[PDB]
Formats: sequence, C-alpha cells, structure tokens
Amino acid sequence: GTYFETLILFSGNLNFSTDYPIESISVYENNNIQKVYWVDGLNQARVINITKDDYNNADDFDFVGTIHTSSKIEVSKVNGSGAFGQGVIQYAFTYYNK
Amino acid sequence: RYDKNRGQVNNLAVSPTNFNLFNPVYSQKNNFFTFRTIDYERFSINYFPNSITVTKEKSLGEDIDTWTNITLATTLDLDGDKGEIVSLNTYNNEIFCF
Amino acid sequence: GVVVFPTLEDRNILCQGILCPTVANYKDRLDNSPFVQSSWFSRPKQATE
Repeated sequence: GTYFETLILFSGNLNFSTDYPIESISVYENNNIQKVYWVDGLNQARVINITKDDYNNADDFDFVGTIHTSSKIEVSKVNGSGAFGQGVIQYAFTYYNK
Repeated sequence: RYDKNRGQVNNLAVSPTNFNLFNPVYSQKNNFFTFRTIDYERFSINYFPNSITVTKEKSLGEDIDTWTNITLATTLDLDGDKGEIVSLNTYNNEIFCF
Repeated sequence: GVVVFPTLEDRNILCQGILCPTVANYKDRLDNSPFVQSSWFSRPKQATE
C-alpha cells in the first residue's frame, strides 16, 4: 500500500559491468516458478526464480545446472529376471530440475 | 496347455513336440488398470493460468456430451510474460482472448 | 485391495515340485563319465513295508 517489500535474492560477484547493462525477459508459469531471464553483452546468459531466496553462489543462475554433491553410482548386472537383447549396454545419468 | 494328449493310457508317441504345448496368454495379470503411490509433500503443480483446453465438436447425437468430457488432449498455452487469461470472448465467428 | 507381486529376483520360493531319485551305472560312477544320470522311471517311495 505505502512501501516496497524489498528482499535481497543474491549478493556476490556475478561479473557485471556498467558498460554492459541488463536486458531481461520474465514469465509467469505458476505461483512458484516466476523466472527472470537476463543477458549482458559480455557475460553468459542467466536465470533467476524470484520466488526463491536460497541462491548462495553465482553458478545457480546459469542455463546449465550445477552439481554440488559427489554422486557415486555403481551399476551391477543381475541375472535371472528381465528381458534384454544381446550386446553391450552403457548407462548415462544426468540431473534435471522439474 | 492346448494339446489333447492329456489323460490317455497310450502315451506311447508323446514328446515335448506334442505333450506339453503351452499358450502363455492365459498367464496374464490385471496389468491394464495399474496404479502407484504418491507423496503428499511433493510439489506437483495443478495451476495453468496460460492454458486453454478444447473439447470435441458436439455430435448432437445419442451419446455423451463432449463438453463434459475434458481430456486435456488439445491444449493451447498463451504467452506467460503478458499475464493470465483474464477472459475469453467470441465476436463474429472468432475467439479473442483477453 | 491393491498389491505389488514379487519379481523372480526377490522371490523367497523359486519353485515347487516333486523330488525324483537318480540312477548311476557301476562302471560309470567309477569313471565319472556319467557318475549320476536321470532315471528312465519315476521312483516313488512307498508308505509301508
């Protein structure tokens, strides 16, 4: 009504420069996914969800995700149950946020 | 088992080519209608402000009302960076969305 | 009622069936060429003497 409810979504060393201002696009998909894409003429394009307040590093805003934990995934072959075709098989993994 | 060499005293020419023939289909589960558990605390969205469903053309024959049967199979989503679908209206054979 | 049935790997019982005695030729036990071999005939136990 009379004041701006101001929050600080991040405070760090996102490489910015006054000679390369910001140009942004923002979309509303739901009550929690409210994104703001923005680009400099110098640095990588980035994203921020303005309904989230746990942004702790400068790599959380990139188009590509970041992995913090050291995932240890071992694959072993069980025999007796299933239905496969003859040959060799290799498994690949990748995180992705909904 | 679909062979007729069952319960006969001769059993002289029986063999795995004649005696234990098998039709696997009768060993079928109730696989068509299957379900699974859901997590209450998990956040799966159910709100689509920028989304328009379309039903089937009314047959106007002795069958169901297509309007009441919503399948979400012919959806259409407008741009989310303008805003939610406030109103949909039709004027002179054309739909216009506010 | 709604159930999850077990797969062949997590089954406790693999299968159920009769037990049939085997047979072995003297020579061949002693040359291990067959040792033990399957019977022509099913050899059931008798309940009495």
